[PDB]
Amino acid sequence: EAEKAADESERGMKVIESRAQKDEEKMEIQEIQLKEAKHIAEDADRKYEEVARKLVI
Amino acid sequence: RFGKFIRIHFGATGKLASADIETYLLEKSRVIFQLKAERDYHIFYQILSNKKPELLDMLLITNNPYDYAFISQGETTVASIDDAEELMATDNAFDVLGFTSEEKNSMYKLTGAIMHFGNMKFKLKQREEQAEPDGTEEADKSAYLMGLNSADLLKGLCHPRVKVGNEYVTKGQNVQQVIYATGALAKAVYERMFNWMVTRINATLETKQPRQYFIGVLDIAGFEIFDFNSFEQLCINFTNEK
Amino acid sequence: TTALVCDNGSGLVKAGFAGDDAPRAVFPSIVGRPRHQGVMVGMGQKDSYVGDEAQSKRGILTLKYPIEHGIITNWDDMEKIWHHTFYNELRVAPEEHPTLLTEAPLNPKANREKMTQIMFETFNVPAMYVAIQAVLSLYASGRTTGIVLDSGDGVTHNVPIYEGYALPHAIMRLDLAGRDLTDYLMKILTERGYSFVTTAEREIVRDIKEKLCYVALDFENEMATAASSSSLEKSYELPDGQVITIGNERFRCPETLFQPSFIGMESAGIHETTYNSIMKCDIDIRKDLYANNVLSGGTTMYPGIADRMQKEITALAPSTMKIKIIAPPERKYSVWIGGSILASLSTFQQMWISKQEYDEAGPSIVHRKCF
Amino acid sequence: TTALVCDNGSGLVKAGFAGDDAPRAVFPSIVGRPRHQGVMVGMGQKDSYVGDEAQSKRGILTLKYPIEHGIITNWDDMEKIWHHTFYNELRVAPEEHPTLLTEAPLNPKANREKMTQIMFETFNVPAMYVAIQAVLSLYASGRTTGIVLDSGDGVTHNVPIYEGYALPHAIMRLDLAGRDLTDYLMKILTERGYSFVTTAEREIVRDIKEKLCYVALDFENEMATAASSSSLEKSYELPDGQVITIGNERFRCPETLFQPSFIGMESAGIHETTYNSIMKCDIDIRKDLYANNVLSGGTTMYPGIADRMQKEITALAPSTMKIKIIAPPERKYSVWIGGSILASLSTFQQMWISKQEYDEAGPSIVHRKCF
Ligand SMILES: Nc1ncnc2c1ncn2[C@@H]1O[C@H](COP(=O)(O)OP(=O)(O)O)[C@@H](O)[C@H]1O
Ligand SMILES: Nc1ncnc2c1ncn2[C@@H]1O[C@H](COP(=O)(O)OP(=O)(O)O)[C@@H](O)[C@H]1O
Ligand SMILES: [Mg+2]
Ligand SMILES: [Mg+2]
Repeated sequence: EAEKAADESERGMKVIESRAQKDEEKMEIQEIQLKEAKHIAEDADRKYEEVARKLVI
Repeated sequence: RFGKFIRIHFGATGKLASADIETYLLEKSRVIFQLKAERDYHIFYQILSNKKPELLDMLLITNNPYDYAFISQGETTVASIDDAEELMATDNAFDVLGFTSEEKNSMYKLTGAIMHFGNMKFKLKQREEQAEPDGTEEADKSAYLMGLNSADLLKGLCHPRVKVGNEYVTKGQNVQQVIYATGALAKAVYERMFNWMVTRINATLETKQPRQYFIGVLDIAGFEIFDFNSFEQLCINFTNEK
Repeated sequence: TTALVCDNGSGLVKAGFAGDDAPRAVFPSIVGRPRHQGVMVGMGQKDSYVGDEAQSKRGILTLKYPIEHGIITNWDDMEKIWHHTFYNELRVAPEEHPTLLTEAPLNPKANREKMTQIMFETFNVPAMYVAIQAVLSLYASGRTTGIVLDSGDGVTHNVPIYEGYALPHAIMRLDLAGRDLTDYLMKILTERGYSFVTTAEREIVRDIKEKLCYVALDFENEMATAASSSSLEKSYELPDGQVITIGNERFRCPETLFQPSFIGMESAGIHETTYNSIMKCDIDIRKDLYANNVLSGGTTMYPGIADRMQKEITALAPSTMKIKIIAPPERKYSVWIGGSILASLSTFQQMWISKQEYDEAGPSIVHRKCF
Repeated sequence: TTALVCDNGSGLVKAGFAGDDAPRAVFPSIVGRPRHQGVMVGMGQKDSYVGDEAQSKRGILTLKYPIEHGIITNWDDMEKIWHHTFYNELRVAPEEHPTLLTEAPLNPKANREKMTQIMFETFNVPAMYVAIQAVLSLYASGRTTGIVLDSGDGVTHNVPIYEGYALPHAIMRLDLAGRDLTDYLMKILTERGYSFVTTAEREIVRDIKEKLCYVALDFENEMATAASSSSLEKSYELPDGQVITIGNERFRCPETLFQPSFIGMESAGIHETTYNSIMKCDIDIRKDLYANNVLSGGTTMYPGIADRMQKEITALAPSTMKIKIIAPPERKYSVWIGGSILASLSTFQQMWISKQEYDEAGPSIVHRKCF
């Protein structure tokens, strides 16, 4: 049973590390799209601030 | 590059007895780092000669010099000397020498193993600064050639064992350190091969005559000057100045 | 000539020549005396067993540690330790070898003064220097910034270094260490039925701690698991038999580091002292200190301590920072490796305290710019 | 040959060869000194970090501006700034390159004399010249009349020019500038619970001031809106996390320009000084001066400053006068563009101060009619 548990541990660590690298790629791409989303949000924010100042003046 | 040195021995009655040969100051930096407009040692280019097909297929050598990383950095080829008949002449000289062809084949296979050390690749791990390999086919073929185990060699490269007091412990290595170790091993094995070859040549040349006072003959590289001087030229200049 | 690097440490003396990749001699810093009478005539037992020899005769000796928390308390035992290290372990004459010594931060000045006086007078070492453990640990870790947590058997401290510049006002020292963990393991083993009192059994308890203890990522969840499941129980073989099985006591001993309230200490856990030290420093270097957290010392060798401390710091720190903890496999010997690197440097050769300087300025020369 | 156009200013040194469209090297004018001791040996830290390098080491350095208000108070630091500019940012030897310099109106003569002496003696430039920071801005705007408001980081001044003839008796200088605004923001951010004291985090406060502050068209209306609603609040991310939100303080910082009484100064606001300088001139050129207001300098880059200043000056000015304010996007670098244009002129080649002329006439040549 020690050897059986060792084999269980080996394919378990294989599958969890595969899922882990998948998760790393996923978190990286969503962090990137977080950067673009924040950039677009702030862009729209100050663009509308400027146009509203122009409207009031 | 290397500082060839031959000692010519004489008999007791002032008659020629024997010759002793030694080598000094062989440069290892040429093996790994080459200038943009300069080549490496003629060995690797000579092995890539196509007139001997058996060596290439038995060693599983890629016939394209461009693919190999250690060679393609420098200038690929020049019309210095036609490599083919030079390689055949060296092979004939080895064949007519004292040792058999199995040693020659070991020499070629060891050189091929040195060639495949540049294909090793390493990448970072999951959540650690440790480095792990990604590809293993080149590692597998190199281990097969050296008669080692690929898993053991990879474990040794990634996790070098060191002795502390009375107990062994394992050390961690990142990508930069493992690349430096890979280069150092390739340089060291080449140095050992060259020294062993020189010892074999000296033994074969050796006669049974007694060695009284000798006459030394020394050959050394000159005080080379370039417009792009570097460390290799610095060592040569310092030796010439001494 | 060549330089000599000696690390007195606490509970383990490790020494070797500079330019080596690992200390040659590692042995406990124990001086033992026979407590019985002795009836055989002719053998002529010596009156003091020092070093690793006292481990062999552990059952007939009273093992005394010359140092409690960094500070040397029994000086004569320390001359014995140093003499043993210099003669029976390295087999070298210190008359022609400069000696580098390692010493913890925030310690009495009389300690360093007496150390240098002993080195210069008793052993007549040509030159010597005293350095801080954290700087050596950062040397051996291949880093120039980052906050390092050095936790040995004597004392645990953090020293933040940025770009080779230390932050003395942000240095925090905590006296909780491995010895207190061993004492708490004794105090917590007696509730199961095993009593260890003699100083000889201190070593057995320490060996059990080294071999079986581990840090749990979650405390309440692990206690709940161990209250029902019995998969956490492991057996240990005493040097005479009667195997003992310990359950939740294996992951409760190292929890004192993160829960110092167990042994009555008022201070906070190491995970909190590290964060407080980081927030002590300037605002412009906190990100680099967060991203270069360095671990060293024997006590930081528990399985799973890195994950627990990373989780705790991530909970404490703002959510927009990447918390990275560096735990090389050779944590225990990191300080000595740093010492070898430091002594092998060429520009360090003019920073030694030579014999002439010590003679001219007295023992007070240690606290000059040659700190 | 080519001419170098150096613009020291205050808090930002910008330079480049004449004839270029934009300055080549722009970096803050600060000198940093390490305030700690340094424990790691062999690194060999330099004793002074200068230029853009000091911005990356804010956490272990103390930053001192060599120029307080236009004038130079620390000449060694200014020499270091000039040497860095000539030898690292531009990588050109000043031995064969004339230099064009700028400074504010109404400055001590000793400053100009010492600048000239240092530049001929230390660097040995073939020739050099000093120009007013406002006339160059007037060149860069493609104009020949009108007043120019050069609100930098050190000093704010107005220079009325009509048809290329300057009016010295109508020049008004005010010491309120960007540095005072940054200090006021530091002071008023304490009421929200954020404390900034170290000179390193003054740069952080300057970053908030640049990124978020804006000038309000009406003060009372914006005050009422901020007190009632919360739509004007924005959050800024500090270098170590703990995002902070600033509300009413967003537009209170730049209002000091129009309300100098906030920082205790008795002098009138920017608009009032501009109007007073307009009416200080003659009566036949007031219309052209009204119709050609020119803005320059970094401090004049706040969003909505042009509209507020136009409204204020229109309220002050008679109704039957057309009021226009010229606010090009490149206000910050306008002075250097004008300097490059002036140095590229062919007729200006005879206005240089030759080294032989300086040697024959002494340092007082610059104040002489050979300006
Ligand atoms: N694998 C391990 N697991 C848990 N604790 C350990 C381990 N190895 C060593 N220790 C503890 O570390 C201590 C040794 O610390 P050490 O590095 O000698 O401190 P110092 O450097 O101050 O002498 C021992 O007392 C032991 O209890
Ligand atoms: N858009 C902006 N918003 C707020 N402050 C600004 C802006 N642009 C520049 N500044 C301020 O102006 C100062 C720099 O002005 P500058 O014209 O470079 O002065 P000098 O010419 O004397 O160096 C900086 O301290 C900065 O805080
Ligand atoms: Mg230690
Ligand atoms: Mg300016």
